[PDB]
Amino acid sequence: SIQECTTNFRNFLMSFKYKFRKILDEREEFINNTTDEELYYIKQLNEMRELGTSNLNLDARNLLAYKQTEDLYHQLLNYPQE
Amino acid sequence: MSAALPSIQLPVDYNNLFNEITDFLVAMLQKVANRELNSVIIDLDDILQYQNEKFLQGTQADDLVSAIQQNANHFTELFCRAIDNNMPLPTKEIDYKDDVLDVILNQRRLRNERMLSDRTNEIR
Repeated sequence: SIQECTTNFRNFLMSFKYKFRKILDEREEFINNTTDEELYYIKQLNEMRELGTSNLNLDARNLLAYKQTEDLYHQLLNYPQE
Repeated sequence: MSAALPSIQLPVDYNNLFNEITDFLVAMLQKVANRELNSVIIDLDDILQYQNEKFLQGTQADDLVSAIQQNANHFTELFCRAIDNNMPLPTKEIDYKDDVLDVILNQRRLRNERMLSDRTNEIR
């Protein structure tokens, strides 16, 4: 659905931390409370306005870390044309 | 178009031969609907054993061995038609994540059925 994939991708870019990527990668012994707690996609969106670029290097591994984006990652590998 | 058009009365009747294919097929058919096997290998040894059981009962059946050996290209469309007409229901539950190709075909079939139902109610 168009409305389902819109709200799923909007909340993913506004509520994502580096600790989620360390869970699927079995990284529980090297977790920082000052750099992993900050949002990674927020700093990437802020740098695009300052630099003036128009391409975002979205990582597909970050969609599998979030439990709310499980169905969104499967739909991207199926038909990414839409 | 009326100078060399003969009507060769061939002894291979396709109307009566289609009924014998449905009776022969009625384990391997249940694995196709469950998305587990995409190769229905029809062995010719099973057809030879099936003709021996029908010959002892007194039923005049056609030679299925010599019919396929003479023209097996036409048997690919006749054998596949009896499978689709006698395809059982899938036992395993169909999910919306496995095989994305079937999800588009299932959504297009329901969309085409709703358009035909709305067009019939508008005329009637």
